[PDB]
Parts: sequence; C-alpha cells; structure tokens
Amino acid sequence: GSQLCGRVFKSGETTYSCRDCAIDPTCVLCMDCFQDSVHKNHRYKMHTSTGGGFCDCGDTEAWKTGPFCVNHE
Ligand SMILES: [K+]
Ligand SMILES: [Zn+2]
Ligand SMILES: [Zn+2]
Ligand SMILES: [Zn+2]
Repeated sequence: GSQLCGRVFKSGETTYSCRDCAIDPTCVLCMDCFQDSVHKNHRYKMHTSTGGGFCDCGDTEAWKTGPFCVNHE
C-alpha cells in the first residue's frame, strides 16, 4: 500500500533533487521525504521553490531507484 506525497512547496522552501536518481530535471523531493529516503546518501542538490511545484515522492516514473521514502512506501 504505497502513497504519493503530493506536497506543494511554499515560497522560499528548500527542495531536494537527487542527481543520481532523477529521471528528468524537474524531479524533486520535499525535505521530509528526502531525509527519509535513500537519496540523502546520494549526489543531491538543493533548490528553492518560488511558490508551488510539488514533491515527486511515490512517483515510480520520476526516479531510477528509491521512488518512495519510508513514510510513503
Ligand atoms: K515535481
Ligand atoms: Zn514529499
Ligand atoms: Zn515520501
Ligand atoms: Zn538518489
């Protein structure tokens, strides 16, 4: 029983992309999902939302590995 996070970022919020696993340049995670995921042990990059955009945790098509954090698995 797996879940999509779906979090929509607030302006100024830090987001996290995994350069090892991202399928496309937009794939990103919210902090909560990132720190509960394999990708905090990978080559990751920080970004700032200007308001909106959304976490891709749970999207099996957005990630080469580790599409779910341990809360959404
Ligand atoms: K996204
Ligand atoms: Zn999330
Ligand atoms: Zn998650
Ligand atoms: Zn990764």
